[PDB]
Amino acid sequence: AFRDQNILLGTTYRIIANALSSEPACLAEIEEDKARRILELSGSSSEDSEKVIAGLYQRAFQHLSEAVQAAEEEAQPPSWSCGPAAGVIDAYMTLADFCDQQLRKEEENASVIDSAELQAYPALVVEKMLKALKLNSNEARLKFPRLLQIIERYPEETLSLMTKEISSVPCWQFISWISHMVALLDKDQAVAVQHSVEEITDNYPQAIVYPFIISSESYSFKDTSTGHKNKEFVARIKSKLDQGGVIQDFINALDQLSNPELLFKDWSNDVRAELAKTPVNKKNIEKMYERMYAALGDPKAPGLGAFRRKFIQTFGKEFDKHFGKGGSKLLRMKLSDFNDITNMLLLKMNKDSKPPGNLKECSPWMSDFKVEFLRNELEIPGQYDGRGKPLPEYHVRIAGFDERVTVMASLRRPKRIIIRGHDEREHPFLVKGGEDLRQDQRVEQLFQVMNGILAQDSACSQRALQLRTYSVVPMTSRLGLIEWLENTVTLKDLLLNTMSQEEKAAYLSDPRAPPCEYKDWLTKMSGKHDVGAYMLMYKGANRTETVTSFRKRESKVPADLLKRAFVRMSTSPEAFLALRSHFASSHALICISHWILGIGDRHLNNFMVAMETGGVIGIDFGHAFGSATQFLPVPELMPFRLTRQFINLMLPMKETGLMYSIMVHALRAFRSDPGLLTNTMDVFVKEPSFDWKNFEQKMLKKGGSWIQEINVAEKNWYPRQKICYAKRKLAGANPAVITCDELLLGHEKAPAFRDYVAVARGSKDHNIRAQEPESGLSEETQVKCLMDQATDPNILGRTWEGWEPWM
Amino acid sequence: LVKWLLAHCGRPQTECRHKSIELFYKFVPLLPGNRSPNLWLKDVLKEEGVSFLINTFEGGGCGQPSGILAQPTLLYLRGPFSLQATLCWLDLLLAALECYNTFIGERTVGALQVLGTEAQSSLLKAVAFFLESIAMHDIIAAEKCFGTGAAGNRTSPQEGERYNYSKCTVVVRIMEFTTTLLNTSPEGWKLLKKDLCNTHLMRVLVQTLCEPASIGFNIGDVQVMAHLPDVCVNLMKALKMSPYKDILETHLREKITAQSIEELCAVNL
Amino acid sequence: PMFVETQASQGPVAGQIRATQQQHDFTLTQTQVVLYRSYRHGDLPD
Ligand SMILES: Nc1ncnc2c1ncn2[C@@H]1O[C@H](COP(=O)(O)OP(=O)(O)OP(=O)(O)O)[C@@H](O)[C@H]1O
Ligand SMILES: [Mg+2]
Repeated sequence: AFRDQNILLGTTYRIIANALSSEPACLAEIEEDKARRILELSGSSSEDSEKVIAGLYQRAFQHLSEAVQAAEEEAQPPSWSCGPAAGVIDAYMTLADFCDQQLRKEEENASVIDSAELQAYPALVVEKMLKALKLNSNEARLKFPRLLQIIERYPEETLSLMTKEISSVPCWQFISWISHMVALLDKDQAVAVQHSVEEITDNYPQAIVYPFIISSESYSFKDTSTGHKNKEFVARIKSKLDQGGVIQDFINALDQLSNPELLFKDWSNDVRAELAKTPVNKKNIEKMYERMYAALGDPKAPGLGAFRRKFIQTFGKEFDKHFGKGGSKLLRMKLSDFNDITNMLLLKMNKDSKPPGNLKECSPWMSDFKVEFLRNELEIPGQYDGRGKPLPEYHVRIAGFDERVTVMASLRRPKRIIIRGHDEREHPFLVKGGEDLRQDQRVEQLFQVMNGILAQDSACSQRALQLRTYSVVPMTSRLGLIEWLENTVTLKDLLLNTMSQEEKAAYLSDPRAPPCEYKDWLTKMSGKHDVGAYMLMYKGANRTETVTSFRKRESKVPADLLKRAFVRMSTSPEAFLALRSHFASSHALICISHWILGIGDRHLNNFMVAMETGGVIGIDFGHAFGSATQFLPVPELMPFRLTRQFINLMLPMKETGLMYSIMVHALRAFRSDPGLLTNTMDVFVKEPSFDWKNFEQKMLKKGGSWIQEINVAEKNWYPRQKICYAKRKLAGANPAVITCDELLLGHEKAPAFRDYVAVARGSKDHNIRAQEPESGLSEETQVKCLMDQATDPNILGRTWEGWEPWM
Repeated sequence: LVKWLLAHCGRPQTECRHKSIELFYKFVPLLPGNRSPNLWLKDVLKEEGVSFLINTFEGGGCGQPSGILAQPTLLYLRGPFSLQATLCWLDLLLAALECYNTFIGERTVGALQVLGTEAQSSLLKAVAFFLESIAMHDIIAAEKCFGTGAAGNRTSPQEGERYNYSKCTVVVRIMEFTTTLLNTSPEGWKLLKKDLCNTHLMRVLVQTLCEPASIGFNIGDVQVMAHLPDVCVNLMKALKMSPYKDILETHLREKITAQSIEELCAVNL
Repeated sequence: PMFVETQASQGPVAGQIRATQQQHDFTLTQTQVVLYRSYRHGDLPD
């Protein structure tokens, strides 16, 4: 009871101090008696606002430390359950969060007067966080990268402490964050995690093998006394993980499924970027050429299949007639001739690709996969979740691969394999080669955190609001697996399969269709036939013209298309009602979550609909934290997709019904306690693999709406503004203001920046997002502004044509 | 196809190995050469060393470097104790024993050209280790050699019975293989004196003769208790026609005598 | 998914089915030109 009293008193003092620090003038808005009471409780005498705030923070810290001290006395039950450990974990996490928010607000202001006060805070945070994690705390488990980044800024206070304290934590508490631990094995603070990494390697090698393979191709050990030790530790871990090379040949077999004419294109792109940035480098160019020719030039490959064997037999002589038998001619080659050579090669390669449909003629290893005797047992990747203690004996092991391979009809041509496990069931996966799937994995982890947050809110738990997630398992920097969603089709396919023959023919071929009429209108409003059409239309066309044009263009699309799609797949009215309700709920949740995370590339092919439940599933997370509004040549000004079909599906109801309530509840749940989500997003945006260089190649591998390679010569990649805008969104900022800030950060020198912000901000006559303040908005006002901005015809009439705002 | 069948003869799968041997012996005499299996195997053992046939017999069919050739004794399994890992080694030893007994027993090869050469062989070491360490004791004998520290606990009756069945099959296979070596090669008794027939084989034979239940042969089953006396008397008739008669007589007399029968049947009420 | 035809490495009337014959090159386990005909009554669904 004393511990709980101390905890509550420290919490009250912290709340008072935060209220005073957020509004220093609010002290005068209270009665002089209550203000005098606050001044007496603060213990200060200077009557200064900062003095009162510091006194209240000191009182809160004293009470929290006393509570923790009381919790560390005569509380050691042998059977640590969720009952007795509740208060201890509560005190630990309360003190840790207090000191952590103090350190965070100190790391934001350059002028630091709170120096002697915030001295023992890093070590206290580390110790209390680790002691709570030892007690199996989920809140402490989800904030481990906070310690990983604290020990980097304050090494001399927390390095040895964490090194000696983490040695008593179960190794399976770090499976969720193994990719961060294996990524800093070459840094100076590597010693703090070496024990846990080795324990995981000894106990659960399958849960560390893929992250270690991903991290091992970027290690840059220095030539110091500690660098050699780190390199020796990494070498020992690699020798202990290479049990029988089964993982290596499995990765090679999965890589045999990728189209070689796309790996060649990616290699050409990266060597092109290497051949123009700096004065031509010999070692890097020859290394890239060697790594390329090792897989596409040598017919004597270990696991070569007929698919890639034909490509090698047909294009191995060109790699000698144009390149210098290892890169000699390529090194002395000029960028202008290299472009023509690569274009001719890509033409003559894409002229005949013909991806096979049988596993025996594309990857022999998976075709004759046989469980050997007394050999290492392979395991279906993506089964080690850091939630609790894993049971490897229940994990499904690979027993064979199906012979049928389905190739998708997209740009990158991904392959769908069916892995037969020892559990006598099939597990389909999507094999995407030549693409970094780490960002998608981190986005899925953010979605898991959001689902955990929504599961604790009463208003969301009573409605079962959960984002549909799937397992993304990256194996290398150019290969990964994605869980295949069974019996699901994209939203664009669902809309197109609902149109009749005449309707589909009119939408696709008639010159009065929206796809062609929109380009004709862009030409008549700009005079150009290229991307500059939008740049000139934002300046030329006014609001009324584009609004009338968009309202006329919408009329040529069937209104109840999604409603007909839902009544065609249902038999009873109960089924249709359930399908429509589930679709609306899932779409609202996806919209609000993607606005919180800043997902922008939400066209019709990035939404999948389950043909058995009607729910919506989001995929293809390439843009995050306003990346689509900041770096695209045609900026996307909508927060999410709320086009005419979604509105007509709910008729005769309005948008202020189910979707509005779901969005309001989800936003309130996200803004209630945003500390965990903010910490996770800050860990996301500070990853070294999420720089501008990776975004460059990520956009180059698609080429959907991005301008080109050498258009954006500067970086302009602000890692702090992303989390700042995220915190502003979670604090109650106006969506239009955030959009204008992203536009100012991205397109500042563009000739249509003023028109961009004028369209994104709206007018006080028709759209209610400018009739509201720029901050302090409630959840309901924020959702109203979001629905006003996402359904604004002035914004939809200027959207990129591939986004299809009319449907 | 016959090359694949030959290469997949030493696999631990019992029924699959039997079918692979039967199909081999049925498909060889109808090759384009139209000759006996002995002539074909002799003509194929020339273009490549007999080490090929040795690695085919001992090395597993499924996994090439996974037979008893890569682990002659049970002391090479680095993992902890597990009945599934003991029975797999037992099945590998059984697959090697059956391959040897079928090839040498059908005059396809010579008993001295495949087991008395200078190439690496792990059959004799394996059978000697089995006869000296496992063939006499219960599952504890196989448990005391898988990380001897921190031995296990009591085992379920099924876990014990499957191990006993495997061991009783392996000992019968060893007896049949020795009877084949004796009945086929009159001078092949030399190489089996080093570690195969000194004392362990005679001891387990005189134990199976007197008390079969002490090895693990379950009594309540007629499908094997009507075949065990046959192989026993065949091995004894093969030993009585060999220089090993003296040691057999000594062990048999020290195991059973007339005075033993007298003291056993003295009181019968 | 359905099986896809294997890619090549490089490079007598309608409604007339075979008739039921008796010549069998394999002898039944005791425990020639092809003749055609037309569809009878009970061959296809009515
Ligand atoms: N997790 C998944 N489960 C099932 N099908 C999927 C999954 N991910 C993608 N697909 C299907 O594969 C197609 C292509 O996959 P991918 O996401 O790589 O394409 P993309 O490059 O985004 O193409 P586009 O943007 O034109 O749709 C999708 O349109 C969808 O039909
Ligand atoms: Mg997509």
